[PDB]
Amino acid sequence: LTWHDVLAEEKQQPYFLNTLQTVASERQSGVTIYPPQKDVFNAFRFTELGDVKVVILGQDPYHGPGQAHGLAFSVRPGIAIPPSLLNMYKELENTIPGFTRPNHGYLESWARQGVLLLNTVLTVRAGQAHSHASLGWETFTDKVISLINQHREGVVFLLWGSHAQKKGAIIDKQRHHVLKAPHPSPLSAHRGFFGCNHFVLANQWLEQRGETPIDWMPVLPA
Amino acid sequence: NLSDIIEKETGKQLVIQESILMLPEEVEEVIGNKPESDILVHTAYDESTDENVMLLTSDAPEYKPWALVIQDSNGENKIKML
Repeated sequence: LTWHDVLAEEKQQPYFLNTLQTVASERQSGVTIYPPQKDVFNAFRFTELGDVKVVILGQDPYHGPGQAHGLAFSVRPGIAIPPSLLNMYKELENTIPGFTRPNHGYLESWARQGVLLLNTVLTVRAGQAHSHASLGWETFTDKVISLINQHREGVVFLLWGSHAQKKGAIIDKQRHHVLKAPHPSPLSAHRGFFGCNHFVLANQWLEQRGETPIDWMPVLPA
Repeated sequence: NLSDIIEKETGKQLVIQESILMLPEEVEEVIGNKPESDILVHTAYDESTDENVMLLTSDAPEYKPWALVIQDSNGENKIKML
């Protein structure tokens, strides 16, 4: 089963086609939009439906130049590690043996292992956070989640923050494994994120089902 | 501009690296005060002092300033209502 097969009908909806249209019209009139158009759907390219093992939900892309590249939380090589990702690394340093702070924030190796890094809103206008909200993306990603719920079994969902947790109501908690915690953001990290053990719990779930664990140590492609 | 408010408030011109959306109750559990609507947590990092500078504003398209929070390496923070 591929994304192509399940999303076939959705790509035909007027609303979805008009979301793409609005973005295209904005790019043409001189508005800078992130990520680049070719990267907008990278999460789907690197992690195929049948390969999904873990889903980590994000909000919208980074709005600074050279940051976002189509994956939630990840930034290109050479870009400073953002606060939330830095906190995620810290959680990894004191919960996983042999893990050491990577020195870059590029997470393609996670996606390649079955970790779907999905943002709920797929585009953003430069320097304007949450500027592409309520345009159609949420409706589309709601459907993506609903499809994983329906066509897969035993997937782990890491829902951080209240906004992401609400989106986790569509998920069948018996067929799938849902884990919740405060957002990794510095404002809330000390109220539950640090010590949530999500990365360990995630691997334990996979191990008991007879699946390979995730090597959370990010690697720069050579 | 958002980065201007930060400079105007900290005297240091910092770069906003991320903006996270939070619901009123989430914020309340930390600030001890409930905002009237959803807020965005715009975060910048000060390498010289090793501290996170967070500017909280309402959602788009207004971006109305609500509070400024400075957090040190110990996790302790100083809050300022704007």
